[PDB]
Amino acid sequence: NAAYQLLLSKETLNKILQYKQNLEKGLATPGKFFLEELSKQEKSIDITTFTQLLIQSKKPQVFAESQVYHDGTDWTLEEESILGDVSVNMPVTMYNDGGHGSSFKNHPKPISGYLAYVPGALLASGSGPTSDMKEVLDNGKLNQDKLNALYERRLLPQLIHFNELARQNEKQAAITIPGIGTGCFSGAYYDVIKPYVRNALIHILEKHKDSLPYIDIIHYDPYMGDEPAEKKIGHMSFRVSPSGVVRGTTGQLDYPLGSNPDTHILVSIVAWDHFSWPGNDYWGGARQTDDGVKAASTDTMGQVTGATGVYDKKWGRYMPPESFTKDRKGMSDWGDYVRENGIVFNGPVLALDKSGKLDTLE
Amino acid sequence: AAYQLLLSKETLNKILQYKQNLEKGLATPGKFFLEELSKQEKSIDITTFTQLLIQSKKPQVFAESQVYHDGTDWTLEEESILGDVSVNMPVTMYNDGGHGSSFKNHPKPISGYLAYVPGALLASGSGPTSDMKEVLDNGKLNQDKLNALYERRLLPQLIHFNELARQNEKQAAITIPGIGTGCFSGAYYDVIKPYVRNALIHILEKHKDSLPYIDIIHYDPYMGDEPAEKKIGHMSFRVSPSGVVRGTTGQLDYPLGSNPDTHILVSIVAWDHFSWPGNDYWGGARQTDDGVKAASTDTMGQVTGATGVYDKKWGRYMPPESFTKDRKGMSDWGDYVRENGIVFNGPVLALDKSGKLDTLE
Ligand SMILES: [Br-]
Repeated sequence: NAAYQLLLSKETLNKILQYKQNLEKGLATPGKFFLEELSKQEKSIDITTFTQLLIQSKKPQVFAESQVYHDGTDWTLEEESILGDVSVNMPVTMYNDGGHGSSFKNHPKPISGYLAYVPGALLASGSGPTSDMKEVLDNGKLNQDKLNALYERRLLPQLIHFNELARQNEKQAAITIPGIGTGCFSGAYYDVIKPYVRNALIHILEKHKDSLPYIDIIHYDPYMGDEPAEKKIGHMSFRVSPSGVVRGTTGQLDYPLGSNPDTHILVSIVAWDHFSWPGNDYWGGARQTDDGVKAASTDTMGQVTGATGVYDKKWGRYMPPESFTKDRKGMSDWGDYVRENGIVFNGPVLALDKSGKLDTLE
Repeated sequence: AAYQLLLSKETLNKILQYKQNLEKGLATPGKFFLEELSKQEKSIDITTFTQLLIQSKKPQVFAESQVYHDGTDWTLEEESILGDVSVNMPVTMYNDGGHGSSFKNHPKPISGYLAYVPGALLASGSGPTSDMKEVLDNGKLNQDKLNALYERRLLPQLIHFNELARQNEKQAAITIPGIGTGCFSGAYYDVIKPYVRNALIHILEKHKDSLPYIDIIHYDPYMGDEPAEKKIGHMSFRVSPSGVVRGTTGQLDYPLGSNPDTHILVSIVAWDHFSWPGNDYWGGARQTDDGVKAASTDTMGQVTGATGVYDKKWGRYMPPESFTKDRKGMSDWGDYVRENGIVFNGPVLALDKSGKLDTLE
């Protein structure tokens, strides 16, 4: 029904069915936003609709690192532990290379590619401990293996999806990855989490090397905090190319070295968050963070809302349609558009079993 | 120039000690400092030494990740000095200073003042910073040391705007944000908000008798503190988080009980050690307190001397159209200062045991 597609792992589906059963029995009260979205339909009892409504509770723009209290006021810890494992992919038209600020370079002809919003580990909050913190932290220390398992759970669905898609397109997949969960979703671990994320990526690609034959190039760019390097994981080329260390490196929304549109599909991973739509900050009109810049530099808003925006080259952002912004004062963001048109974030949802992708448990 | 820089007395002690170690001793300058030095013809004057050290700052710097605290950029002494340098300017505030699309354009732009003060730097991609070495004792954040740091960095601007309100036969209304609290805190984001609140209250209660013409101070950390109102001597200290209390005036607007007729409006900006006033907006991004407050005012016009044009649909002070004409893509003021060779240099003053000038010792 929509243009995007949500994916989740198998342990995530186990948690989902456990939470649904505990809600059906009575020993679990939902969160405010989840119950809010529920109190708009007429059912309870179906699993994919439960998950779709839980995902619909997400708001267009949320500061996941300070604006959430992790209780009934917004989202419970079970709801958040589920939402943090939900990724969403979509076909996009990349208008520039994805550079931040004024560093973006407009593509002469816009590139056709794919985005995969994956929410990173949330290790910061203005209130109490988060679920991810309770998961990958052992007495303050950051557990490498637990973080690897978390990122595997959150990334393998999109990896296998784009593997199969590259197989269907008779091409290979070149995936550009940023410093996911490293900007400010790390809080007190910003100074140690980049090598942990690099090792998590390398471990995921080494553990499932034989299951991703059509993935060819992985272009990891944490801007800084890591040495530029090249590693050969089975048949794949994992390139750590920090843009602040290696000048002239290909942007996130551009084909890395050794890939081109004829022999490669261009897919880019986006640092998402637990409680926001794809684009987060740009839903408030700010072209910030990996999420916001990658959404503004593509037609993400057009794909989620269904509207037909127009890309502005002097500003490097996908602008809302002129029919909306016509008689408004000041700046009008896409959040105003979703509020005026009653647009909700809801789309098809799939899960990974012990092989392929489906939607039921068994 | 249009701006004016201020520093405390301990800052002048550190400056003269570093200068003496440079005149003849075991102390090498930094790359950017020596670079700015290697363009003039002097060596051994105090205000020019400090002016060139301040000129070492670049238009847009990520002070929280891009500095190694050594010879590659700035040494720790240079950083301990630069973090204590504030700069005040007369500005024309065009909107209320809201982030994103939440800004509301003033019908008539307000005439006011900005005071860029660098907050406590408690995060770096390399080793410990000077501020960290100053206000941290075995990981713990010392409240009194942070109070002393913010005193050194704020009291000069406080007395400056006190005297300015006295000269204009008005009073001073100071809007203060969550300085050094957003992400320049690293592992202290969850504890630094009440510490900054306590630092402000301690500074204003300790030196209340020295600031008779400042009346209303409107502190807004957006979120993370309860809304409150306190009467410190004759002053009104209002904690009004904009994310909890809807309808708040804002950082670039007169708080309740003040207007241009009876109050001068000055706003404090969370600056950094190594950047020009405006930092992120020098890269074309209207982000952070620094960048948003610079884009919503004529800060770039006052620092570069050029005559920009304010865009209402975007809430930003744009480079001149004659400049911005035949360009590809977006165009920041950093390109303007790079193409026109504009440098950040202005008058510098210090505080003795009373007022501010520069007789040193
Ligand atoms: Br922006």
